[PDB]
Order: sequence, then C-alpha cells, then structure tokens
Amino acid sequence: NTASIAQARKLVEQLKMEANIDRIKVSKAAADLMAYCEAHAKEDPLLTPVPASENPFREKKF
Amino acid sequence: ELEDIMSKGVRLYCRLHSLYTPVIKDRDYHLKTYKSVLPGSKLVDWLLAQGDCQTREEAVALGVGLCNNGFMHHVLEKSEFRDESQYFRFHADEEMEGTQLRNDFKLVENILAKRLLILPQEEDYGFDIEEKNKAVVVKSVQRGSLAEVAGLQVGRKIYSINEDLVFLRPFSEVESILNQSFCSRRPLRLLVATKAKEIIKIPDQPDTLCFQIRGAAPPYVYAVGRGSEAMAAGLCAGQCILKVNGSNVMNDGAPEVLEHFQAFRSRREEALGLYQWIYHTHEDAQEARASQEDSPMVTLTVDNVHLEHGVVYEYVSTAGVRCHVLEKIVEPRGCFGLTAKILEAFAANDSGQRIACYQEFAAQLKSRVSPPFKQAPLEPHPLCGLDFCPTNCHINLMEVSYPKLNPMSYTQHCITTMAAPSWKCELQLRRDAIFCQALVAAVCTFSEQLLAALGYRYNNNGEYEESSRDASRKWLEQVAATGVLLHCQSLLSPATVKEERTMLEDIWVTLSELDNVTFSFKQLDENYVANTNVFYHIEGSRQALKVIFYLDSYHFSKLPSRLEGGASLRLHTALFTKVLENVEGLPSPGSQAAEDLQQDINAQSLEKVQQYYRKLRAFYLERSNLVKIDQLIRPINALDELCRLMKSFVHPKPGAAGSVGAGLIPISSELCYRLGACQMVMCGTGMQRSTLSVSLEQAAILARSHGLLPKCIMQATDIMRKQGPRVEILAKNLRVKDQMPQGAPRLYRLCQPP
Amino acid sequence: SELDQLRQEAEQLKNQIRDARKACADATLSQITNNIDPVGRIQMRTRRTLRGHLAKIYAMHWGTDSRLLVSASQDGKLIIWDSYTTNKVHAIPLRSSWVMTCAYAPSGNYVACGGLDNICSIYNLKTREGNVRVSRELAGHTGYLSCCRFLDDNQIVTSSGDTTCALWDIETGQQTTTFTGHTGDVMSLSLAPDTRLFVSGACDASAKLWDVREGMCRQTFTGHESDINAICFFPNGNAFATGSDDATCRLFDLRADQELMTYSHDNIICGITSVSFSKSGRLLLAGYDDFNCNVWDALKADRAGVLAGHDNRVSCLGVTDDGMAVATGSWDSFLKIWN
Repeated sequence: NTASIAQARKLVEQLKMEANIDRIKVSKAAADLMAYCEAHAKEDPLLTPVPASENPFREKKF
Repeated sequence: ELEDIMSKGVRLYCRLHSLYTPVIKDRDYHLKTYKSVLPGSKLVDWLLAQGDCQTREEAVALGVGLCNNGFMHHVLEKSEFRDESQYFRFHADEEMEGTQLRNDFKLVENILAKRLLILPQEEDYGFDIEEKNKAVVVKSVQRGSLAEVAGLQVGRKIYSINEDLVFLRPFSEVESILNQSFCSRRPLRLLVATKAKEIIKIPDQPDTLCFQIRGAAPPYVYAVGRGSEAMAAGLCAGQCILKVNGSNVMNDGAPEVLEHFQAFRSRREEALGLYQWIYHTHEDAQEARASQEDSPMVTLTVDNVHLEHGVVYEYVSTAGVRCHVLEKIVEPRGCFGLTAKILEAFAANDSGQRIACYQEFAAQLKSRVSPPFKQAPLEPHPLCGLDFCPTNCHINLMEVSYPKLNPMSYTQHCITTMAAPSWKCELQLRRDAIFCQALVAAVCTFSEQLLAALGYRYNNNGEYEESSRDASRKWLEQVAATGVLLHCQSLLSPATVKEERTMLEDIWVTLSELDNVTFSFKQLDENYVANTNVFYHIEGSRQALKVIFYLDSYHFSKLPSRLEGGASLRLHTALFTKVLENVEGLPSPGSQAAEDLQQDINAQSLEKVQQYYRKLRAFYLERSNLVKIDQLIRPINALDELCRLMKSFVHPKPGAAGSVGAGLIPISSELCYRLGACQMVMCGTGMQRSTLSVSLEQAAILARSHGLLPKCIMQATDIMRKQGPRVEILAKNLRVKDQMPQGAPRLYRLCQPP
Repeated sequence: SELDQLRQEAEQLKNQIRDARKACADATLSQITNNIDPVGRIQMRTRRTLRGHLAKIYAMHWGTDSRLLVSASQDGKLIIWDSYTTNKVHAIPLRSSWVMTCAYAPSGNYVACGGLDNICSIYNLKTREGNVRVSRELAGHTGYLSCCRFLDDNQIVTSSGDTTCALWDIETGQQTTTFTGHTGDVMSLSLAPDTRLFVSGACDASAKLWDVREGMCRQTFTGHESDINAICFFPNGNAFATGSDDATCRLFDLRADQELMTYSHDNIICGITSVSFSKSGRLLLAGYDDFNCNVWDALKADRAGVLAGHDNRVSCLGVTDDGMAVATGSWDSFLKIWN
C-alpha cells in the first residue's frame, strides 16, 4: 500500500510541475513553424526538385 | 503422366534443389554468365541415374511437359526441351534472382489473433458485426451468451469466421457468410484482433468478486462468472495478470492481487458471488466441480495468453483464380494439461518410489500456465514437472481459401514444430519423460488435424479437384480403418552434436514404445470451459495407453461410425531423420556409428510407412470392391512412385551413394502428405532448421495441392521463412544458441537478394 | 481519505492543465497556414535499394555525414551501408536476435543495437584491428529495449519495456539518470537538434518531453487512442510528431503544450510504424502498415504523396541530416533510398 502511496504522491508532484510550466499561444507557435518552413523552404531537396548532378543519388560523382 | 507432371515437377524441383553438390550451379554461355541454370544433357543423365525416367525419350518427354507446364524454360527461349547441352532455367529461380515481371505470391497482412470457438445459440451466434473504419468489427455481443463465454469483446476486428478470411471481403458478403453459417448451424471458429497486453477496467462491486485469480508468479485468471461485468469488461479466463492498478504484480502472488479489490478486503475466503464459473482448462473445471460437489473501477493490464501469430498471403493460383493463405503459429492450448494428465495416469498405473513425485509434478503443471510453452532450459534445473512437456512445441497451420451461396474451398494443414525430447539432468523415469514429451505433441498434432477434418477442412488429396468435405470424410474413415500414422521428420545432426545424438536415440526408442497408443473418441460437451473443443483423458499403463478425445455434439456427429461406438484407434509412428547440413571433414567411426544409427531408424521408418501404405491400399481396395477405381488410380501411382524414391533415398544401390544429397526431407513430407499422416517436424532447438522444413513443406503443399504457380514456389518458401510467421517463436525463446545451417542446400537456405 | 483527496487534486491539476491548453488554443495550424501555397505532389522515386538482410529490417539510422546508414535485421545482423555505392561497409553479427533498435553515433565511431534481450550493446567501428567488437553491453533494463539514440559517444538514451528510458554513460557502463514517468511500454524516443530534450512515447498514448540534464519530465502530451509507435522532432526542436496505431499522426508543439495538427485520411486505417520530418519540416514522412510511406504536408495536413515500394510493412524510416534522401527500411529486407 505504501508503494501505491509513493506512486500517487510522485504523480501529484509531477502534474503540479506540469501545471506550473508556462506555454505560448498556438497562433505564435504556428507562426514560428510557418516561419521556419518559409525560411528553410529552398534548402530542402525533398520538397524542391534538386538537379541530378547536384543530388548524390542520380548523377553526382561524389 | 501429363496430368501428374505438376506433382512430379514440384517433386523434381524439391529433389534437384535439395542435394548438396548442386546440378543447377551457375554456368557461363557465350562469355555471358547465366545464374542458376541446368544443362539438358546433365538433367536427363541425372534423371536416368536417379530412376525417374527409365529412357532418354521418357526424360525428354518429361522435360517438354515441364516447359509447356511452366516449371522450367530455356534461357534464350528460342527452343523447346531437347537432349542437348543447352541451358534450361527454372522459373522459380528466375523470379527469385529477377532475371515484364509481376509478383503473384505477395503478403497481404500480418496479424495477431485468438481463436474463439462459439457454439450457435437460438436466435444467432451471440454477436453481430458492423463495418467501422473500412474493416469488420463486432457491433455488439449479447451478455451471458456463448460468444462472450468464448471471450468476444465489442470493437475487436475479426479476421476469419470458420477459416474464411473476411477482412478482404465486403461487409454484405461477410454478413451473408454469418447468417448462412447460422442457418446451417456450424460451430463458429473465429479469429479477432487481440493484442498481447490488455488494459481491462473491471468494475469493483462492493459485495463479491465475480472472478477468481490463482497462481504464484504471475497470477492468472482462474475463472470468470458468466454474464458478469468482468466478462463485459473483457476479463476472460486464463489471462495472466502482469499489473493491477499501476502496481506491478507479475512477480506477486494471488492474495497480493486480490487485495487491490474492495470486496476481497471486506470478505476474504467467501467472495465468489454464486456465478456460472467458466474456467481456463478442463482439468481446472473438473477439479473445481469435484471440489464443490459513482463506480470504482480497477484498471489492470493482463497478458493475453494463448495468442496466435498469423500472416495472410495471397497469390494467383494455377488456374487463374486468386487465392489466400493464413499461416498461424499456435502454442498448443492443451499442452500442460495433457502432460499433467499423462503424469497422473502414470502415477495411477504405478500405484512405490515415484507415484508421489509424479502427482507432485502434475500439481506443478496444473499450478500455472505462464509462458505458455516450455522454452529450452538454460540451467540444469532439478527434476521438475516442466521438463515433461514438449520443449518449444508449436503448431503451424495453413488455412487456404480459394473460390471455385458463395462457393469457396477452405482447407487447413497442421505441421507440428517441436524441439527434440531431451532429458538434460532412473532410466525408466527418463524414458517416461521422453515418452510424455513425444506423446503430448502427438496428441496435439492429431487433435489439430482431427478438428480440421471434422470441421470439413482437411484434404490430403487436393490435386484431383476434390472438395474438402468429401476429402476430410474419406480421411476420417481412412484413419478409422487403417489407423493414424505419425510422420515426424528429425532435422537434427547425430553425427555432429552429442546431445542431438542421444536425443535421436531417445526419440527412436520412444516411438518404438509409443506405437501402441490408441485414440478412442467419445462425446462429452462442457460449455463452461473457455474455448477448447476437445478434452483429453489419458488412461492405461506405460506399455499400452489410451487417450480419449471428448468432442462436441457437431464434431461427434461428423465422426465416422466405427469409432463412435468406443472403438480403439492405433497410432503407428514414423521417424524420418536427415541432417540439414553435409559433413565436411569426414569423421571417425564414433560418428560413423551415429550415421549408421540414423540410416537404421530411417530404414525402420520406411518399412513402417510402406506397411501403412499397403494397409491403405487394402482399405481403398475393399472400399472400391464394396468411377472410383478410375479416380483412385491417379493417387496410387504417384504415391508408390514416392515410395520408390523413398527406397532409393534410404537404401541406395552400390555405385551411386550420397548423390541424392538431403532430398529425403521434402519427399518424405510429400509422401506422408499424400498418405494421411500427422506431420511433426522436430529438431534440436525448434526455430531455425524446423522453420526451414516448415517453409518448404508448406510451399510444397500450396504448389502441389492448392495450385500455387511454380514461378512462385521458391518465392513462397522464402517469404514464409523470412517475412512470415515462426519468427515469433525465436522472439519468445531468444536464449538459445541456434543458427541457420550454413552447409545446407539451396532449397533449405535463405536466398540472398539479387 | 487522503489517497482520494490527492487523487481529486490530481484531477484538479489535470482539469486546469486542460483548460489552460484550451485557453492557449487561440487558433489551429490549418487556419494559420490555410493561405500558403500547397505542396501538391512529391514524386520521389527509388534511387537505391540496399538488399542484404536475411530477415525483416527493424530499425535504421543515418549518420551525420548523410552517407552511411546502419540497419538492424530481425535475425541479428547490423549492416552498415553506404547509401552512395550500395556497398555493405560493415556487417555485424549479434549475440542475440530480434533487435528492434539501432543507433548511429554522430561521430560515426559507434553503433548501438537493442532488442528483446534487454541489453543495448555498443559496437565500436573505427578500431585499430579493423574488426567490429562489442564495447559495452549496457544491461539493467528488465523489459525489451525499444529505441536507442546517441547524444554523443558517451551518452546514450535507451527506451525500454519496463516503462522507463535510461540515459547511460558508456565508459562506466551505467545509468547516469533513469526516466520513470510512463505507465506503458516505452516504444520510441527522438532527441532534439538542441540535444538537451527528447520526447519518449509509450503504449499509454502519452508522449513525455523530458529534459536530459535535470532528469525529470518537462511536459506530457496525449491525444492518441492507441500505442504511440514512433516520435520525431521538427528540425528546430520546437515541435514533435507522433505516429500511433490509431492511424493518426499528430504534430504537437512544445511551447503551446498541445496538439497543433492531426494527419489521417479515411482511406488509411493502418497503424504508423515510423515517422520523421524533412529538412525544412514541410514534409512529414510517415511509414505506415499498408506497406507504404505517405508524405504529408506538415502545415496543411494534405497527403502530398505516397511511396508504395514495399512487399511488407515499413518498420523504419529516416531522412538524412542534409535532407537529401529518405531510407524506408521495411520488413521485406529492403532499404529503399527515396529521393
């Protein structure tokens, strides 16, 4: 029973820490992720069709 | 001849690729190397040296029949088969090495399920289904019904009903399959999506507990009351409990699990609640019967014991029709109860220096079903009750369905995997231990084949457009008149491994003593056992022994009329042993004696099988004596051709010895599949060599009976061994030193990708 | 009762966390990124097919040089491949089979295997003898070891099957910190580009963002109805996506503390066995159980493309650190390098 007491108490302190942490709004979070994708959009060869001589899997000598 | 050429083509593929020094080695033509090719002159010369065709025109007629029937083809494909030194590549090797390509034998799903045998009730089976998220799940199960007695929970994705794969079928058609199965009153076997660990949020009623929890480490559900809220939450019987309410109790006992409930700490010894107790095993049920003659939720996660690991493949068959296969590996549910019954039967025969020891072992076996299979013992532990069970016993079933009211042709083939019966620890106790270890696997393979037959699934003769109903019925009267034959091919190496040599000597004397057991069926239907259909009862002595199979009303009404009157049914044995590797660095006389012992017991198995074949010929002769002979001439020449090839493998004439390689293992399996036989495959460990033989025999049965295209026979026997089932057996064991046989033939080797 | 009153204040904490997240829910990511230009079609084709395993592949991991990739077969071989020359650079037999995880150290000097033998073995590669030896067999877990990752050549975070994930140091061969906050079997982890925080997920549909230095769970994310099978961070470390057996990928934030976007199509009923992101993070690549790999637009939740090239299910998926190609290692002993 004391193991259940200790488990329940550590859950209590864990959720009070998870309640005490702070959080930004989802509009600012989505703006940050969209800004990151818009900043790194040209530097992604899976999205952007990279040339065959540039990617090492079609025509590059490496 | 020309209609038997598909059987002979699978047989010659299985005989050419399973010899050591390969005739299909890669050869260079016109300074262009050709992979896995066979010259026509060497093929014809090998056929005349083997004894397949007597003359060269017979051999080239066989070859041109093969090239028109798609087994092999000329590598340039501008020539038919002739007795030339031109290269003819097999289509299976061409598709495996990848030399317009379409894949026929593919894999359609991997599944983990649990079989639930449900007797039909008055209005329906006890449940109704629905199509939720493009699948087939249970819409509802009525409370107190036999469906929830079996353990059907709401929302589980159901895979098959009566060995028919429904998850690739439309919802109207699976509903029609259910209602026609109800109006024809079939006892419904079904497979539902059951995960390994289950979080059941049971209700805690304040007065009594509607469940029994027994065991030591872990504790298991010993019983559950019918129609209870425990059964509504999903606590079925036999489930081992790993954690209750957050607290880890897999190492804890039974009071340490019952104390978490509110009604047990109110009343301890008397909190059962007067329920209709269903149980886990029949021995637990009969022992309990002989003994008795807002809402606080408890969220506990249990381990779903007796789960079934399956893989559904599909392929275009020989005659165009698309076909499906489910290969399941199943731990035998009546393993520990079976060996417990054998040990108390041996104690009753002895009743004294070992009677109390044997009943203590039987109590140890009824005490818990935790693993639920005996893994190979790592430690030299003292004489337990556990080392009387078959080590690493598993049952590999294929249920194959192809279309031909919805006309389908289901079938169900059982192949029992087992590690060889060992005693790693007087000699009479040792012999009884290996006797029980073999006989439990014997009764489990015969039980799986017998319920497959009585469910009208078994078809040892599927080559001949024979439906599973009449094929299973003729197998039933066949096995009734002739007896049951246990073909158990050993893959162990007596020449190499000392413990495997004594394993083979022990299983040889074990089958020389086990061939006077008799399986006398009986009818006793008991609804308060969870899912089991057959209930065993072992009576008798060490020398003579009877196993009584209590079946249900349907599976006793479908039984042949001779054994319904309590008639005996003898089991004859057959031990075809062959080392999966060759012998490099030819050994001393101390290992030549082991090779001669392997040849001796292979010869005795050959004479026992031809004895059974003569008795089968006599039974078919008396059946034809009292269309039939012109339909039965076609299996009998194929099977005595297989008998001639077996005699060539076992006793070769002096002049060409060893030239067949290790081709006994496919061809003995083909012979004892054409013949009606229970086919156990054993080795020293249970995982690698055994799954090689299982994959080859299963792909051979699909290519032979069920018409798998011979382009895909090697593809099937490697997809089943790499990316199929029987890898979970390696998962659950994982503490053995088993490796794949390296000096094994190209058939019994894993193909490297191109 | 004291136990019930602390449970009631625990549900008070849960309800105030829930209404805090609903107060932070000012909009949704679909509403924010509705007006961006759509990705459309991602037509990546198989460029190489690493084919040398005799069993199901269960994990892969690239190197930070974006050239080598380690792969763990079910039978017990780690094959370290070159993705350029299609050549087995190394082949490592293991002492036990059924390894479910393999990790490539960022220095390139170490690989790590782990399976149901409850031991994470660390194999050294650049030895003077040239042979691959087992450096340390990190043992101490009781459950199966499910996902291991390298912070550097001494710190390895290993999820396990006793609801724990332990940070091990290799030179002493011990657990510097243990992370015990789960109730289910921990099925995945993924380090961040900051390499100071990581999200681990279990069968209880709870993804814990931990913190490796302080040693305690920073925050907790729910939203799934099945076992979370794979987690991967976004390339900035601010968000992470989980793929569970409920046929749903979910992109959660870390600074908004809740789910930002879900990814599910009605044609898809199969569970997700692997997830990762592109270099830009615009493409969430998810390896499903319908033998495929769908590439989702991670800002509009549209199925941008499908990669159907496997005969069995895709166990492991992974994008290079240069974002150039994605290795979709599957259970049919294939590692197709899509690009």
